[PDB]
Amino acid sequence: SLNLKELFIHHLEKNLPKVESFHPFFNEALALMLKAGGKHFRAQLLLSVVQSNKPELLNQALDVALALEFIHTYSLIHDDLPAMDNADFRRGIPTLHKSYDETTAILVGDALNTEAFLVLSHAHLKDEIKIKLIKTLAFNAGLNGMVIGQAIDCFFEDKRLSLNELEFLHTHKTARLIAAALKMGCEICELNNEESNQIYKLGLKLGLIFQINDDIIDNSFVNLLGLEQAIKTKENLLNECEQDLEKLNEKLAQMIQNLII
Amino acid sequence: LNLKELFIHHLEKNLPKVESFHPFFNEALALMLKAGGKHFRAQLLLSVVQSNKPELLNQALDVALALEFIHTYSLIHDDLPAMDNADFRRGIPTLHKSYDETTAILVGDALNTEAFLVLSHAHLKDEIKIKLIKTLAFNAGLNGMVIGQAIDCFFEDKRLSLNELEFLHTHKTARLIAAALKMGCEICELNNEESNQIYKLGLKLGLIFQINDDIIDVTNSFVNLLGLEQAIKTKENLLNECEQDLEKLNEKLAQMIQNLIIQYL
Repeated sequence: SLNLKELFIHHLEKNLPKVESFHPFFNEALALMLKAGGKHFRAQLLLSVVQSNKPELLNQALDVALALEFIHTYSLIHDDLPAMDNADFRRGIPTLHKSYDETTAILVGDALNTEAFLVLSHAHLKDEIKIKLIKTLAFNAGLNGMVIGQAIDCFFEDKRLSLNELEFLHTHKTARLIAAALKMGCEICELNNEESNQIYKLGLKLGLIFQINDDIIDNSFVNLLGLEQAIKTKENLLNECEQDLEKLNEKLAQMIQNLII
Repeated sequence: LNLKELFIHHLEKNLPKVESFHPFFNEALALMLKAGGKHFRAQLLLSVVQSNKPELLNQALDVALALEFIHTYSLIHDDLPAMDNADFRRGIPTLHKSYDETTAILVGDALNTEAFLVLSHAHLKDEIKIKLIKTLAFNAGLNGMVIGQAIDCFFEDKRLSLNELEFLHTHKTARLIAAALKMGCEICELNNEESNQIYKLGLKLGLIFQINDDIIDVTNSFVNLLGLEQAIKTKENLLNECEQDLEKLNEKLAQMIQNLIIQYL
């Protein structure tokens, strides 16, 4: 029977990035955070789009999901560094800079960033599709998305942001990559630009909702707005999505409804 | 046609930036790109293109740009306190001194990813761009530059054999130099046989440059392992081999590479 979570986990475990060398632990360090855990939300968003539109491409989409998770994992490794979040644990295990050293954590993250593009470029898909996928990932994972969001999050931690600035921060830090996962699913399936763009825009909204939701369940929306208004902001957004959303296929729509959990 | 100036002008009008309320991220992105750099890797690539398909030279500038983005990101990360802990690079303070470590880490991360954005947007056929991305990500990533740097850092204070030292340098610097040449060939859709020969020449140049550095330092190292006499003899042997390899290239390309080599040495 079909289980996308298991399918991807097995794909990841069979395709860990590695290089033959006399370095005594680099391969182990590369694999560690990939194997340790991860809900693979971004991989699953992408695979859901593919399964709901062109299921015949599901196996070929696995490498694209893998590239997404390589980017996500590298980001976690760098963000956990002492200069930034300074985290001692991640995904149930010690962070790479604690198990090895800061150099290793920095370099493993660098390797995974670059390796995402090697894996994408080798995907079993037409070159025209792979170029679209690379554009989408590099735009949303790079300075136009994830990286500027992280830079803003770090720089303004000891400062104050307006609501609009806070929305900009989170939209870039996390929502862009979530939107990218959905859009890349559309691109694998060669969906029309209209639909792919609608799904991307929905992804941006879902990403913001996730961040506010997280702040609630607890640069925070609740600190800025208060709990009552934060819940109000989230609820509205489920609604804005609802209108926008209903246009996307009931098939995909329910799969997506589940992953948000 | 002055390829050096052509590329500098291209870089200066293609500095990566994003509109935001961050007070300095754009300036930090640009700082090391603008500050300096001999652009040796860019120039190797552009020389190949100019010599073979000059009608693609302008389109190739974006591919040269991607190479220099990778190279610059690597310098910024290598200069971090955890690694080389450098206070200056290209004549200015390092990013972690002018700004902070977080900025240096993230600017490097941005440039790594941006190399692929720029490459993917080049005005070249998608088939060519996929080949170029494969070449860059292989040679700049864990299969090349990154494993080279990890080895260099870990074994800085440990004894390496000659073969291990060769492995270190071939991965850390030679593979990206070879990639620059091979990427020029790929832009031109040069046959695999000549493209592979030119990649191998890049590997040799990379090794020659590192042996030359070890020799210059005394005037883990090749000199310590081989002795100054044998190290010089090895560099000279390798240079003579390169002379023969250059004779097998188009004469104009051979001269261009000779100029960039002599410049480097």
